[PDB]
Amino acid sequence: QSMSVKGRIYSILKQIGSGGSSKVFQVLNEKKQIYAIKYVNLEEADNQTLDSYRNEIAYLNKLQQHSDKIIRLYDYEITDQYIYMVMECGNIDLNSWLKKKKSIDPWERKSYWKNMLEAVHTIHQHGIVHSDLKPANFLIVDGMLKLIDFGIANQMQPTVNYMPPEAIKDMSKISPKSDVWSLGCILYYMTYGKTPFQQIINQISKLHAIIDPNHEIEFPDIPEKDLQDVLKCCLKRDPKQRISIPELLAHPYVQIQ
Ligand SMILES: CCOc1cc(-c2nncn2C)ccc1Nc1ncc2cc(C)nc(NCC(C)(C)C)c2n1
Repeated sequence: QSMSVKGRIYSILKQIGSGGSSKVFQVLNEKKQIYAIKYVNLEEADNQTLDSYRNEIAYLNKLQQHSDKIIRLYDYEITDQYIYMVMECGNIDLNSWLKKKKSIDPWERKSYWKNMLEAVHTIHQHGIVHSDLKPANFLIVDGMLKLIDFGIANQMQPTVNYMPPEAIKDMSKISPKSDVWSLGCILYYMTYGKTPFQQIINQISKLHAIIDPNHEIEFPDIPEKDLQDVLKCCLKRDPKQRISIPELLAHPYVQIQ
């Protein structure tokens, strides 16, 4: 019902999600201001998993200054038993919002796409490749999309649909082009209401369809135009032929209108 971080006291209202050892809570400080606290239990954690939480917290701190499209971290407490992270509170995650919302506005979709690109470009500049991008990694904070995690530490829950073909074939990798494919799948969902390989239920057959070059991804005609070109450029199976993020930021879809 109550917890202490550094010196400040916070009162728990409700739980948002869990990730094995991790937990996210909606809190309030002494001045009745809303915040989000991530609690990580380290009692069962090993030397490899401990260093992965140490690495993601360090990058979250450094990248605060570099972009406003990355979640805000205010303070943290790290001991041998736990981790407490005082972060900003979002309205909803992108996945929970996408499932509830039927039709999406084209001006809202265009705005969200630019936000995702800005956030993923920042981590790439610092040599980070997420490699597990999905809508749940993005948070809606006052009509703006912010990136929650960097994929260094372990994931959380409140799918193989966003996996690039090169990851499956690698059984010396990978490149920032892998995140471009995953981002493309999120945009394809915001455009057609389904992921490029959602139709296949059998996971063995679905994985074969992603790597198969003869398998043609469906691109139905829509009033937009530059949007259809982005989708075809992001969803290219060859990463060397796939579009880059600096190129995407200069594309007519992102710059014109
Ligand atoms: C006050 C409203 O709070 C939320 C309600 C919903 C939600 N609405 N319907 C369903 N859900 C889950 C979703 C998100 C938030 N805000 C939030 N803020 C800050 C957050 C920080 C972190 C590190 N992880 C969150 N979330 C984890 C998840 C993606 C795994 C959920 C965070 N979540």
